[PDB]
Amino acid sequence: SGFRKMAFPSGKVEGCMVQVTCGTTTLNGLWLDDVVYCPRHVICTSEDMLNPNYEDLLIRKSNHNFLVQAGNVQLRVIGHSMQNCVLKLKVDTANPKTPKYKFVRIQPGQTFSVLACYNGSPSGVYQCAMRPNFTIKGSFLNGSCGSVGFNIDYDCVSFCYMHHMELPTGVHAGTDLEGNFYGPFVDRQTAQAAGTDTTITVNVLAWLYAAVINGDRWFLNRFTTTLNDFNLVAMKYNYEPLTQDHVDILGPLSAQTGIAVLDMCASLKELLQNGMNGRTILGSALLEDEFTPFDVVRQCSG
Amino acid sequence: SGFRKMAFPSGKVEGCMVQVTCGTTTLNGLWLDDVVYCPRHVICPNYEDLLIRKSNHNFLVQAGNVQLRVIGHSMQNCVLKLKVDTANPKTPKYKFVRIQPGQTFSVLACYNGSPSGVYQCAMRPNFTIKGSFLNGSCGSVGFNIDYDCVSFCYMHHMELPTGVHAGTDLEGNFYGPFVDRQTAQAAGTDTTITVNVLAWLYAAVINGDRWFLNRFTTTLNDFNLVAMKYNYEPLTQDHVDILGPLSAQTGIAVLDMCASLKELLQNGMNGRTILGSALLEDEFTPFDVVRQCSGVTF
Ligand SMILES: C[C@H]1c2nncn2CCN1C(=O)C[C@@]1(C(=O)Nc2cncc3ccccc23)CCOc2ccc(Cl)cc21
Ligand SMILES: C[C@H]1c2nncn2CCN1C(=O)C[C@@]1(C(=O)Nc2cncc3ccccc23)CCOc2ccc(Cl)cc21
Ligand SMILES: [Cl-]
Repeated sequence: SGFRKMAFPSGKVEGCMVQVTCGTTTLNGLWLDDVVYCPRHVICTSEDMLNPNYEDLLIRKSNHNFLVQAGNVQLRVIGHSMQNCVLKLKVDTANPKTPKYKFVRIQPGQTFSVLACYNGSPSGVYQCAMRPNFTIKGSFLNGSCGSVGFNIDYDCVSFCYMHHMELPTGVHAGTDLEGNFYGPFVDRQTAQAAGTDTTITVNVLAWLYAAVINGDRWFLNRFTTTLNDFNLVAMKYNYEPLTQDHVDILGPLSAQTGIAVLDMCASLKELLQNGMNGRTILGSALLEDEFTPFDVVRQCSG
Repeated sequence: SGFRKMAFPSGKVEGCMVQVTCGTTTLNGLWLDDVVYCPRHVICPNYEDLLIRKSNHNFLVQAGNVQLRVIGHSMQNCVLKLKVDTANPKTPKYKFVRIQPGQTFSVLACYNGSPSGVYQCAMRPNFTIKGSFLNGSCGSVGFNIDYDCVSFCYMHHMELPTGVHAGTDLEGNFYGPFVDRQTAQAAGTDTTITVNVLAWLYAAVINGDRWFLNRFTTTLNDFNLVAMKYNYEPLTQDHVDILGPLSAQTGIAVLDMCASLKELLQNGMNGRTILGSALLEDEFTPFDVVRQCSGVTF
């Protein structure tokens, strides 16, 4: 029993965190095998960030300009290449702590753990979700760039996010590990803003099923809804449209609890209308949207 | 910017998690140097009588795909200490510390000696933890990290009927009036950790949310009279002193933040949120707020 926002154990990722310095700029790098991955803006100064020509800035650098520090050991850079917004620094030592890993690009609504790092040293771990507007509501200060987001599937680390910037609303933007930004963001200090964010409907429903599994049914009702009527109501509260894929994905939780997905949708519609009336659901007075159907099944069952 | 419920990096603890099996019971053990620590109920009660009937070879300890050989066993309060022939080469710098209610720690939830998740939680004033544990989670540990030293403060033993959890320090002393047996046990009436709510209000101010601030102040006694009415823990001069740094950084005296908290208790949030929460959050200590809002690393 109990339902917590649970991060993956960070050990496999901690053994990959390194410090990358280029000139006056210091950030974090991810050392996997003989390559250190880091944001390409490590080659920029603050002035360069308005309209940086990364190809032009990078061609002026040599291997020895990049100082890579793994613990108290300086790694030697023997090559460098840029792939989208990520710099790949070839080093002369393969990381003996390299876990079984893969690079995965996630979709909005997906969750992941973030190992926040400063100067190549892990400081904390928390759970995040890729917002529908492609930002993450992280906890990141200056020096956190290069910190990564991941999931662990059996013994395999799936790296899905690398931190690049904080937008003016305090939310965060980054790339997958191939350097492709999530959303319409660029690694420039040009005027950029997160789009209007919305609630991840499929995740709220997953969390309502988690509440039912843990013994809370106060919010259920005798009603059902069509998917279209649910979406018409949902959109009015800035909730993401629920697709047939989402309904299919919620099938297992629907079967375990005996509550049809559209029956849970009617409950959600009523919660949006009435609020909680001084009550809580899994210790929360707000509808929680950073647990996926997969996270609920993992935490409530195994 | 941002404020998350943040756990310590769990790597130093992950390298200590082992599986302990005795008969039909499988749970988790903490392998530090040549000793594996686990709940004494793995032998299940008259624990001295149950333990004397066991031999070393009855305890199957598995560290990854390697079976460790138990060469001795002893009980300390509600923890079983299994002496093994191999010292854990991954043993971090560590200490066993007993925490006070209101103090927070990270929990590395484990099943079959394998870490599955990490989350942050607080020792409630009623000595329970609002954890997330399933069957097989016994032996999972709570910890804090200071510099490079892991301070182990909790070992999971049981779930109470309300779904909250009970355990011991690493010396096997239970937190709370709990006992390790299948019997009628219930968590006492819980209270809110006042110093932690104030720490979280300071974190909200640091993060740019000031809507709840007011021009008013209060006395410590008047604040405590109001706080007692709302099942909040009394705020002591120690708590006020501990909040000194956050008070200086934001320019809001601790009793000035107390007046804001008094108004939040008597009037609610009025459709508003604080750090994305419609409830007053009490599982961040003043130190957790400073650490997260300064980027301390390990
Ligand atoms: C590494 C950092 C640097 N360090 N010394 C020189 N430079 C120059 C390059 N740097 C940046 O510009 C990083 C920066 C950024 O967003 N950094 C931050 C990230 N996360 C959380 C933060 C919290 C507080 C302050 C800054 C934060 C600063 C703002 O503007 C942008 C715009 C586009 C991009 Cl891709 C990145 C950035
Ligand atoms: C390890 C477990 C065992 N497994 N197979 C044989 N045994 C015998 C010993 N075991 C217990 O009795 C453990 C138990 C307990 O509380 N276990 C649990 C812990 N955390 C979360 C849980 C979620 C769902 C169900 C059980 C959970 C079960 C209930 O009653 C008590 C009462 C006193 C004590 Cl100290 C422990 C327990
Ligand atoms: Cl995905």
